[PDB]
Amino acid sequence: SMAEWYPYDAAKIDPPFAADGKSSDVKYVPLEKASKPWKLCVSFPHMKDAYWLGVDYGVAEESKRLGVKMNLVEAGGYTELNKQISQIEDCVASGTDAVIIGAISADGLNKVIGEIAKKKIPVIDLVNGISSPDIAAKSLVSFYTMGAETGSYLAKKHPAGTPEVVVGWFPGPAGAGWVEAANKGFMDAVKGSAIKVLEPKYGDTGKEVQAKLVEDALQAAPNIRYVAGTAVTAEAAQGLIRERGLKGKVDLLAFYMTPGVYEGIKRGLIMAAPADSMVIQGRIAVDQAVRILEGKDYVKHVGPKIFVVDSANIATVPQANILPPDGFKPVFN
Ligand SMILES: [Cl-]
Repeated sequence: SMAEWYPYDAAKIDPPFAADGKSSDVKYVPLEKASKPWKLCVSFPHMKDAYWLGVDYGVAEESKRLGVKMNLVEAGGYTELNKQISQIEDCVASGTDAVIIGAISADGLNKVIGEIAKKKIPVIDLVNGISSPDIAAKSLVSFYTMGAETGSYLAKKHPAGTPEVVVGWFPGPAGAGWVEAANKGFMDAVKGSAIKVLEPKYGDTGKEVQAKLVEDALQAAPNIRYVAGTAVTAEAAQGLIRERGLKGKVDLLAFYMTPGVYEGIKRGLIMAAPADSMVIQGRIAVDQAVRILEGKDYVKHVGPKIFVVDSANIATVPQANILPPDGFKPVFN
């Protein structure tokens, strides 16, 4: 039979949950099987995009592999904190062994998580990050690291002492936590190289908004060498580059992964983007839950090791570790 997803390159944080904990590289090894058909309640913010479809795929496939029963519910959007609270309350009242949560906000579920913990039910923090002290384990990554890996990739191509090259940087909506973290990471990582970054151009992750920013930047700086920023930005920039006759003169990068960015890399139109292996974040959360329920050793705070995908390695990575399969329909049971 064909290779399993594991062992998988990961990075764990010690002390776990510490805001200043140290990262170390480790291979993540899950259990071969669960000892019983544990019931896992899985609460998602929504099922509206490819990203959370990818997390769904990981949770469903890892639950199947281990032999456990997943019951997944989704709240319909990031406006829906109250529905996520009720859906979690309800899955616990109905009876469950552990709860895996992709939280709509960092603090908003803290009250209900505290109440669940009083019932000796493990709660796993999946992807987004929860500030509750009653979390048993985290399966997630940092957007600082996503930005940093994107920046280091470019900085290696353009080391100190080589000719200055200009990057147009389009980080997403100003002041958003994830954006400001990716920004700091990107800027820290390119420091001391021949990269010059233009002042950041923020805006909402709308296609037209980001296209207009890139247009305006190209007008102002005709010699821009790279356009880097959100996946929305990189996807929208492909057409602009084509229309302006800049293909191969300006390269595109995103600081996170989407199907559109993936196809772009495949087709030679987008140069690179990091992958957080969100499918594997889903799988690890399930493995963590099972290990806790069975009293086994587990890694308390861990994420997949972030790596940059480009033409030279995209064919070497199974898509299903970093995106949902094409055509995949969401699974709830
Ligand atoms: Cl949403």
